[PDB]
Amino acid sequence: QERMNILQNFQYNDQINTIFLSKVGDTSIDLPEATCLIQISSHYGSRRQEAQRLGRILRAKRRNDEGFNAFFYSLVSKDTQEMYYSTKRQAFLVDQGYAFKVITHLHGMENIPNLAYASPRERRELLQEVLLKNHPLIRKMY
Amino acid sequence: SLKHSVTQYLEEIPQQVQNRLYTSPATCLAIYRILPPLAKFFIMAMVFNENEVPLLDLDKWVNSNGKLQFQNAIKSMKSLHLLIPNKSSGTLMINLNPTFKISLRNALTGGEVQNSFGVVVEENVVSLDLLDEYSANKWETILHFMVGTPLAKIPSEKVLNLLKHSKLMEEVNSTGEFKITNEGFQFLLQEINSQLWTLLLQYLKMIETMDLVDVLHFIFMLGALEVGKAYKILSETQRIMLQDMRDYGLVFQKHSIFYPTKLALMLTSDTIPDGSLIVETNFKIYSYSNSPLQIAVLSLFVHLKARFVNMVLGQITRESIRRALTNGITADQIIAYLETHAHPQMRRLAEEKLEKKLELDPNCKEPLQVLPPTVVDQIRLWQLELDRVITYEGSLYSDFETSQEYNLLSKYAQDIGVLLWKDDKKKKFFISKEGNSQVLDFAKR
Ligand code: BEF
Ligand SMILES: [Mg+2]
Repeated sequence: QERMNILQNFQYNDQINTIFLSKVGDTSIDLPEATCLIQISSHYGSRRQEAQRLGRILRAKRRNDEGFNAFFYSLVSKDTQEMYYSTKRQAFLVDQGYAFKVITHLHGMENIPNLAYASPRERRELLQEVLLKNHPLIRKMY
Repeated sequence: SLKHSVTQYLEEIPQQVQNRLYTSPATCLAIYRILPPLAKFFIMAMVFNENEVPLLDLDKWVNSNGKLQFQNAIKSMKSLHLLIPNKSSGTLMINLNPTFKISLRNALTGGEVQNSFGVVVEENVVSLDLLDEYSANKWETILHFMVGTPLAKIPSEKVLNLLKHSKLMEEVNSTGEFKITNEGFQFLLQEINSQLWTLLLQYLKMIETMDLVDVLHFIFMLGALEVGKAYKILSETQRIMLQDMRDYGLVFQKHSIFYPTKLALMLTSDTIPDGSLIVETNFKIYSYSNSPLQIAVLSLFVHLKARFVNMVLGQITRESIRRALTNGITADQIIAYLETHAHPQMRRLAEEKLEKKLELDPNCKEPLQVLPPTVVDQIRLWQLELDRVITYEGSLYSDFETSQEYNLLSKYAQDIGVLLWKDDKKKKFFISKEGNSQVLDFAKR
């Protein structure tokens, strides 16, 4: 019931435009309104889940208007095994024909008023926090 | 770049040597064609009149629009000392070199030429069957040895020595092998005309004590000759020079009479495609080319997996790209090769892509990208990966008694451009090994 309420409001409410789904909505869900897809955490090298997740935005309602191009973001940390797994989980999309564009920088990022975890003090606090993450009558007696 | 390179080499020559170089009409006919059209027009105007014309009269001919071209023409003509400026009676009179004038007059009017262009034996041979095959095979052998593919008949010690002593084809005996360089890849990217001119220019610079004027006599006369006909045999130096030129696949000898080949005429002037290829988003290359030279050059930055008669199929991989980059090849050069050997299908699809881009937003004229941007991004990213670690050789300066002295030394290093890093709080800085001696001397003084 709660997830259905979330979906209905994210669909028809003008106030809400973005949601944070998880592995539950990876496949076999029809979202005619969904248009943009972002991945911050991925299930290792799963190539099938890569395509299933991409499938959610392939049926966007406004997928025929001139000049429309859906977006699929994959955030990965450089100089880590996350790059290994990221390059391993897109070998099926590359085979199909889809090509990923590497974005080194997003222009105009500094002009945003507030950014999460912008201060080194908060960085240190988050560092410590994340590191610390790991006889029916006798019935009356009782 | 052809005329520019030849003109630069001819400009670097001394005037004393140029005056003797202009003796033979054969050399003059070749040098004349290389100059800009305006310079050629002025030279033709001056050749037929035995008088002196002021520079202002020449300036009058050029329109206001071509005034810029007039400056380049006059500068180029004066650089080679072709026009001798004589100032007298308050006027900067301009005159042509007498030797150049007489040579042009003889060539054009069929005057005495001293057989500079050679003679004819009237004993013709089959050009297509023998000349074409011989030159094609020999040029293929040299280019194959350059690209590094195995080949049985290795090139002669003459051309091998020229290659090593030139920047082309860096070799080391300790490694015991020869590898291509950045200039080597650029040479392979250049056209046949420039490919021949590069080697000939390197030979010209290599030769020492065989006269410099004689070498140009022979080369320009060879350019004058026409393929498919005999030419009886000349200078004593030119005999051994002809034998050496036979090693480059330009002139064919029976084993008394020498015959120019297609490359001889190619030297003078210029003159689906083979080499056109398709690049897919899967980092796959399909080149509709049937030539071992093209296959070998593609192997530099392509991990070949198979081949067919009509085409060659391969895959781009980090290993192959790193091999090509380690050889000194630039991603710009690689993309230039791919762009100039793009398939008509790729070109048409890219034209449609540009048309769609402009139709969507015609205000901005986006560049024409024949191949997908992802491949370019990946290649440049791999180059950045190779460039990730940066190291310098030098020494660190610290333990400075006075901040004034520290600032003085650091500022001197910055002024002479040998400063790489500094820190005022620590009063420390690092300088390049090249500038270490200069910094030490300044510190002592
Ligand atoms: F059920 Be489908 F493939 F989204
Ligand atoms: Mg379904």
